[PDB]
Amino acid sequence: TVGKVYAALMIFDFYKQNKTS
Amino acid sequence: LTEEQIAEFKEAFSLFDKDGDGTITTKELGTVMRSLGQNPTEAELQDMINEVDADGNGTIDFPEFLTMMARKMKEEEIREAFRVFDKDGNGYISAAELRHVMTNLGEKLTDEEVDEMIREADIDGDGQVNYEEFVQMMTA
Ligand SMILES: [Ca+2]
Ligand SMILES: [Ca+2]
Ligand SMILES: [Ca+2]
Ligand SMILES: [Ca+2]
Repeated sequence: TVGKVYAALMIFDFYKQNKTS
Repeated sequence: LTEEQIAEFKEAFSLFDKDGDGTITTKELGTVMRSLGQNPTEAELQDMINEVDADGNGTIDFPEFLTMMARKMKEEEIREAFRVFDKDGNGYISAAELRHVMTNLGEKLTDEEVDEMIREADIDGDGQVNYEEFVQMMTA
């Protein structure tokens, strides 16, 4: 259930770790 | 892994798999990132996928999806995630803000399903998720 939010943020974070200014 | 966390992942994957075709394209990631207040460029999106595209087919399937969550499950970034939920910035995510964010990811949730979520994140029982409780949830 709370894994919905959770993984939302995982890919969220997975983007952060891939930004290019 | 338990039966419960598979079924969680599944719906997790399905938040992204807008069109139900069993894969997440860059367009779907783009769409979700933006619903989360972000603005990733075509290239960023490609990298995200490139990083876990084992079959090199250009899209994310379930297995690779879980890979992503395996990998990120290895600070400053945490606050920014939190601020996405804590819409009024008072430092507590209420159910309403949680509901709003879910709805914003195209979820239709029953009042009670929102509450269950609040309830599983909520450590101290004040019925809201604070930063530090948000942190634990981002630590599993
Ligand atoms: Ca898709
Ligand atoms: Ca793939
Ligand atoms: Ca708030
Ligand atoms: Ca709390």
